[PDB]
Order: sequence, then C-alpha cells, then structure tokens
Amino acid sequence: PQITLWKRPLVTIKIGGQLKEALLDTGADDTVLEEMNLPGRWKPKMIGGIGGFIKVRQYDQILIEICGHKAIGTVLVGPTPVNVIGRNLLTQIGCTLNF
Amino acid sequence: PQITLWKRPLVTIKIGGQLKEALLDTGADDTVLEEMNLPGRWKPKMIGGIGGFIKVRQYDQILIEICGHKAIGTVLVGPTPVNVIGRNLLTQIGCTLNF
Ligand SMILES: CCOP(=O)(COc1ccc(C[C@H](NC(=O)O[C@H]2CO[C@H]3OCC[C@H]32)[C@H](O)CN(C[C@@H](C)CC)S(=O)(=O)c2ccc3c(c2)OCO3)cc1)OCC
Repeated sequence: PQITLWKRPLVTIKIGGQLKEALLDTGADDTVLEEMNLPGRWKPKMIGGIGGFIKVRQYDQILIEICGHKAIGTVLVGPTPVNVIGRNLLTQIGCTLNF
Repeated sequence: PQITLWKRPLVTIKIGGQLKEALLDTGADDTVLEEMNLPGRWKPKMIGGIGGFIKVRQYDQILIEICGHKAIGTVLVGPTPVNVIGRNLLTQIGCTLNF
C-alpha cells in the first residue's frame, strides 16, 4: 500500500501475542515500543532524540507483524511516549520513501 | 526518487541560501534544524521528542528545497540532535510511504 503523510503514519502491529498501534518512522534507526512485559532475556540500552535520552530494554529476535507483513528483529521496550517502527524492521517489510 | 531504508534517508537541503544535510523523518510532525542563522522574524516555541521538550525558534513561511523539490513552510531551529524534515514539508514535496 501507499501511505500519505497528511496524518501520522499509524498502523496496527502484532507483537508478543498483542496488538498495538505504532508509527512507521523513517527517522528511527531502531524500533521502540511502550512498556510491555515480554518474555526472555534483555540488555539495557539508552537511546537519544529531541529532549535527551531514555532507558530501554533491548530484546532480540522478536517476531512482529506490520500490516500483514512479518518481520523479526530487535525491539527496544521502555517509557517511550510513542511506539515507533524503525528502519531495522521497515526494511524487512519492503518500505520505501517515494517522491 | 525511491529511497530504501537500509541506511538513514539523508538528503541535501537548501535553506536561507545555504546547503545542509537532513533526515527525512516520517515520525516527526514538524521540521527541526540545528542552531543556525535565518533571516526574518521568529517566535519562541516548545516541542517534545522522545526524551522531553526543548525550546526552539519558529520561522514561518520559510523557503526550503529538499532533494530538488521546493517547499515553503514552518521550520523550527534549536538543539535537535540532527536536522529532521517532518511531515509538514514531506507532504509538500509529495512524499509517501510505500510497501
Ligand atoms: C504522548 C506525548 O508525546 P510527546 O510530544 C513525543 O512524542 C513523539 C516522540 C518521538 C517521535 C519519533 C521522533 N520524532 C520527533 O522527535 O518529532 C518531533 C518533531 O516533530 C514532532 O512531532 C513528534 C514529536 C516532535 C523521530 O521520528 C525519531 N527520533 C529520532 C530523530 C529525532 C532523529 C535523531 S526518536 O523518537 O528520538 C528515536 C527512535 C528510534 C531510535 C533512536 C531515536 O535512536 C536509536 O533508535 C514521535 C512522537 O511527549 C514529549 C516528551
């Protein structure tokens, strides 16, 4: 599909057996999701943007489905104000910018 | 052009007659550039990112060319970690997400 950018590019994702809403974010290197108690091990990480850094938990080899497109990769979990799908997963679903 | 996302979608922009590098950022509502000198009036504003809020200078109706495509819109100047082109200008140049 084609998503215009008049409004926030919000889509439904499936992760850890749950459905959530997330932004398709070409400015995000990594994927950052709201607090959720995913199973398994993790590693601490800090990520920075406008306003500074937040602390997140890095989970690897996580399965996510985005608009029926499956992907598997690293997900960062923490007190982010918004769920963002970053380039690590956008590439896997074949997402491009076009103008 | 069609831009894949294996690397950051960085492009050259021209603003205030000066060339800069900026990130096409579908997760940003607004366009935020690092500290620079711009001609014209401005108003102080606050914007919030992943780590908190920052103070910026709001310049309205600014000419800015993005990868060969002209826009005229609002540009925020302040302590952003990187120059980001937000949806307010991505829409002007006809940019969409596609997968
Ligand atoms: C519920 C209240 O929300 P809120 O206002 C904040 O909400 C939002 C916060 C963040 C975003 C996404 C963020 N957009 C953003 O900053 O846009 C600004 C300007 O336009 C406005 O529109 C939305 C906010 C304003 C970028 O797309 C992506 N970022 C990096 C980018 C700056 C390049 C360095 S990143 O998120 O930091 C990030 C993601 C993955 C990573 C990483 C860093 O490093 C490793 O992987 C969207 C909405 O609370 C205030 C505390």
